[PDB]
Amino acid sequence: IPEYVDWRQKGAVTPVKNQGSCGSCWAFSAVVTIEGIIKIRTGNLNEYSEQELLDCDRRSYGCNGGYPWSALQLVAQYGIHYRNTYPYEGVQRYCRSREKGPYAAKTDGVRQVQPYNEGALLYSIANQPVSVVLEAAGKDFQLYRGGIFVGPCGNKVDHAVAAVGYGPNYILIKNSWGTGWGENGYIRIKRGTGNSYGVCGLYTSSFYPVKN
Amino acid sequence: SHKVTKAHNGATLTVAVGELVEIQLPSNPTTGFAWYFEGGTKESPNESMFTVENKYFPPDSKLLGAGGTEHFHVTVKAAGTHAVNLTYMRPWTGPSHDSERFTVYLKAN
Ligand SMILES: [Zn+2]
Repeated sequence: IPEYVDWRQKGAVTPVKNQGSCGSCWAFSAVVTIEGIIKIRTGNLNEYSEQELLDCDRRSYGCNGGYPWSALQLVAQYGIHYRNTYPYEGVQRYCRSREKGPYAAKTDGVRQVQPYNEGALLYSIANQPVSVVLEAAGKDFQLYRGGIFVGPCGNKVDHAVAAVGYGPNYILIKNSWGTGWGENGYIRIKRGTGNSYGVCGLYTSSFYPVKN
Repeated sequence: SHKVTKAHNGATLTVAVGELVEIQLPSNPTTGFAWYFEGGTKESPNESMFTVENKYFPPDSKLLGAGGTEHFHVTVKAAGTHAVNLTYMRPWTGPSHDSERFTVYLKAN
C-alpha cells in the first residue's frame, strides 16, 4: 500500500461539517464513508444526508447516540438521499424519507475491519475512507489545534469519525466539529505505537460500506 | 440530593465558606460542546472567591453520542454572593447557536 494516502487529494472527501450539539457523530461518520465510496466507484462527489440517518435509523437514538455500523446497515438496506434533499437540522425529527422520492444511492453491504490491528485498518483506508471510533471527550482532544496527537486520551471510545488517509506515523481523521477545530477540522493521530487498541482506542471498531 | 442541577438555573444557594457545592449538568463533550467559564476554561474566574474541581461522568453505554454528566465541585472561599456563570459551548469558538447558559449564586455569610 502507499506510504501516504489522502482521499481529499482524490476529490473523494466533502467539506468539513459541523454536527452542532446533537449527539449525531455516528451518522456523520457513516456519511463520510458513503460520500467517499460513491466518488471512488462513480467519479462523482456528492453530499448525503446525516439528518436522514438521525431520523430513520430505528436501532440508534437520534441525537442521544447511535452506531456508524447501524447507519451503514440502513444505507445498505434502504439507501440514502442527498444532503440538499434532506438537510441537517441538528435535532431528531420524524423519518421523512418517503416524502423525498427515490433514494440517491444505496450500498451493497457493511464490512468490519479486523479490529485492534493497525495494518488491517491501513489496508482498508488505502481502499476507501473508513468509519472509526476513538476516545475524544478529553480536554486535550477538545483543545487540539494541530500536530500528530499522541494523547493524552483514554481507550474507552465515545466518538465516531472517519479515517480518510494516513502517513508513516499518523492516521488522518475527518472530525465533525467544524473547520475551527484542529487542522482545518482534521486530526492526525499517531500510529505505530505498538498498542493494539491504537491511540485513543482508534482500532476499536471500524466499518466501511461495500459498493460495487 | 443537595446537588444543584439545571432545574436550579438562576437560584441562590446559601453556603458555608469551605463547603463543597455539587453542580451536575448534562454534557455531551464528543459534540465538542462542554460547560465552561468565560474564556473557555473550567477554572474559577476568581480563586479568591471560590475554587472549582470538574469531573465528567460518561454514561455506562456503548452508544456513540450518548451524553453524560459534568460535575463541578465548587468551594466558596469568601463571604459574599458569588455568581458561578457557565456556558455550554465549543471552547475554541465561544457561544454559538446551540450554546446554553447556567448560573448559580452562592451566598456565603
Ligand atoms: Zn459530583
